[PDB]
Amino acid sequence: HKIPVEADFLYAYSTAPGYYSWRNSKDGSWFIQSLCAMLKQYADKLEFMHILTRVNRKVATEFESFSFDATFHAKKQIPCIVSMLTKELYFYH
Amino acid sequence: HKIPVEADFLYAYSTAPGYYSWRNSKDGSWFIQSLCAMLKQYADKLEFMHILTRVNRKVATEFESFSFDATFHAKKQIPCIVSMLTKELYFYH
Amino acid sequence: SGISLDNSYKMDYPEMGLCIIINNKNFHKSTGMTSRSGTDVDAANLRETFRNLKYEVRNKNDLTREEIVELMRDVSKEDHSKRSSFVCVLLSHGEEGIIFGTNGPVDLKKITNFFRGDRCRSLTGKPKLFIIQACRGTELDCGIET
Amino acid sequence: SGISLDNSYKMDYPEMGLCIIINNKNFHKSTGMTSRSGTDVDAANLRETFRNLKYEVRNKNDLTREEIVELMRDVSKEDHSKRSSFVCVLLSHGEEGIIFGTNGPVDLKKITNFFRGDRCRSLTGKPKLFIIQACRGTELDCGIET
Repeated sequence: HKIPVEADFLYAYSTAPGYYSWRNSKDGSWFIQSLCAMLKQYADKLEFMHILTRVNRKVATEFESFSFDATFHAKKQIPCIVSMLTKELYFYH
Repeated sequence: HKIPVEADFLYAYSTAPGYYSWRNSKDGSWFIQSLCAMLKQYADKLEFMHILTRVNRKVATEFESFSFDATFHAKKQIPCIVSMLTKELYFYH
Repeated sequence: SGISLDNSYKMDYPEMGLCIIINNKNFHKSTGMTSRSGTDVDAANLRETFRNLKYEVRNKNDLTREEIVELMRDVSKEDHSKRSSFVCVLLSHGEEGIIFGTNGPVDLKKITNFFRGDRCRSLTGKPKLFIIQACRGTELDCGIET
Repeated sequence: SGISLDNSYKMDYPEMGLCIIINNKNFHKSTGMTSRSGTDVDAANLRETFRNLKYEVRNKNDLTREEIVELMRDVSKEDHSKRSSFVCVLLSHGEEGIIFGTNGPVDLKKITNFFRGDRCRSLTGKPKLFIIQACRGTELDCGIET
C-alpha cells in the first residue's frame, strides 16, 4: 500500500564517486556534451538507462585531458548512473 | 586509446545511500530474494539494467517491515543501481 | 481491455514536466572559487535538448546557496499533477554529496529531499531526474590503454 | 561482413565467469555484531540462480576482513582471459562504503580496486558486477501511501 519515499529518483552523475569532473571551456563539460548528443540521437528510440549507458561509453572513450601540468595530464572519466527508478523510462509515447 | 580504470563496473546495492537494508530470517533479504526471482524470470529476456529495475519495483512494492518496535515498524526499501557500464549487458547470446 | 503491463512510466500526461537548470559560473570572491568557463555552452545545450523533449525549461544563473534551496523548495511546492516527470540539472563546483552555490555549499540530499514521495505528492510515482555536472572529489582517473 | 555495432558486451566467451559469494553470518563476539539469520537462504538462492546463468560459483562463509582482502586479491590475480565477466556478491553487516568481515570492516573501494581496468588486465573491457546486500547506514524509509 506504500512505496519508499526515496523511490523513483534517478541521479545521472557526470563522474564516479570521489572523482574530479572534466570541463572544456570551449565545448562545455565532457558529460553534458555527451548527454545532450545522446538524448538528441536516441531520445525517440531508446529507454533512458540505455541512453545513459551510451553517454558512459562516449565520455569514457572519446575524451582525455591534455595539460602542461603532469598531475592533470592524460586523465579519463566515467559517468555514474544511480537509479532508484521502478519502471523503464521513455521520453516518447 | 584508453578507457577509465573505473569503467565497466556495476554496483547493485540492496538499498539507497545511508539507509538500512532489510532481511527476513526465513525468506532471506528482501533484495536478494527479489534479485534472484527477477534473474530467474528475465535473464533470458531482458537487458541487465531492465532486470534490476524490475528488482527495484518488486522490493519497493511487495515488502514492508513489521515490528513490535515502533521505530522499525512499517518501513520500506528501495534498492540502488549504480552503473559505470559502457555497454548493454545480456546474460544470453 | 487486453492485458495491461506497467513496465514503463506513464509519460503521456498533458505536460512532460519542468526542467530546472541551475548554471553557476561566477562565485563570490570570498569563496575563492574560480569561474566555470564554458558552462554557458552546457546551459544552452541542455535548454535546447530538453526543449525538444517538450520540457518546460527554466534557466537560473549564479544562485547563492540560499537561492538554490529556496528555488527547489518553491518548485517542489508547485502542483505537478499534469506533469509526467521532473528534471533538475546542476552545473557548478562540487564535492562528494555537495553542489556549490555561488557563496557556499548545499547538500544534495537537502535539494532532493524536497521531492521525496511523501513531500511532493504531485510527483509521487513519477520519475524525478537529477543531472549533476560537478566534481565529487579530487581523484583523477589515469585510465588504461586498450 | 555487414554492419557491426558494439552496443552490447561480448558475453560469448568460453566461460561466463566467476561468481564469488561471500556469506558472513557469524561474527566474532568481540565485534558485538549479531548473527545474520537467513543469510544461508540468500547464499543458496544466489548459488543456484547464477549456476543456471552458467557462472562458476564459489561460496565462501564467515570470512575475516583479512580473508576477504586476500580472496579478492587472489581472484583478481587469476587469468580471466576466457571469461566474459566477473560477479561478486557480498552478504554481511555494513555501513556506507563498508562491508564487514567477521572481525572487522573492509572498505568496498579496497575490494573493487583489485579489479580496476589497470590492475586486472584480463577483465579490462569486461563487465564487473558487485552485488551488495548490506546496510549503508541506519536511516529508515517511512514510505508514502499510494
